[PDB]
Amino acid sequence: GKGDPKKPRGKMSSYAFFVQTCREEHKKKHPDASVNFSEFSKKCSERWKTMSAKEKGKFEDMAKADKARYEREMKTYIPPKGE
Amino acid sequence: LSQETFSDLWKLLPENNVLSPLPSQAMDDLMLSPDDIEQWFTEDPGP
Repeated sequence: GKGDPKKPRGKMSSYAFFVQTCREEHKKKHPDASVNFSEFSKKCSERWKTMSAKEKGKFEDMAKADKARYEREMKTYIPPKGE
Repeated sequence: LSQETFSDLWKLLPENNVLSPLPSQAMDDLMLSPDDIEQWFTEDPGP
C-alpha cells in the first residue's frame, strides 16, 4: 500500500496529457459536466494514435514541463503511509 | 545469441517499444488511471 493518493498531476506520458488537457478543458467550461470514462478514453486513444509527431510532440513537451514541476514538489512531498 | 535480425522480425507488432505497462482489464484505464486522476479528473460531491 504505497498510496501517495495526494500526488500532483503526475509524470504521465504525453498520451495521458492528451486526455488530461481535453477532459479538463471541457470540465472547466462546464462545471456542471463530466465525461464517460470508457467513452472519452477510447475516443482519445484512437484519435491520439492517428495524429502526427508534431501534435504528439506538443503534448510530450507539455508533459516534460509538468514532469519537472512534479519533481520539484516530489522532493517536498511526504508519502502518506508510503510503504 | 546468433540472432541479430531474427529477434527483431516479430517486433512489427503495434508496440511503443514496450516500455509501458499496458492495462488489459480496461481501455478507460489506458491514459488517466483512476487512482491518481480522480482528484482533478472529475469534481463530484459523491458517487
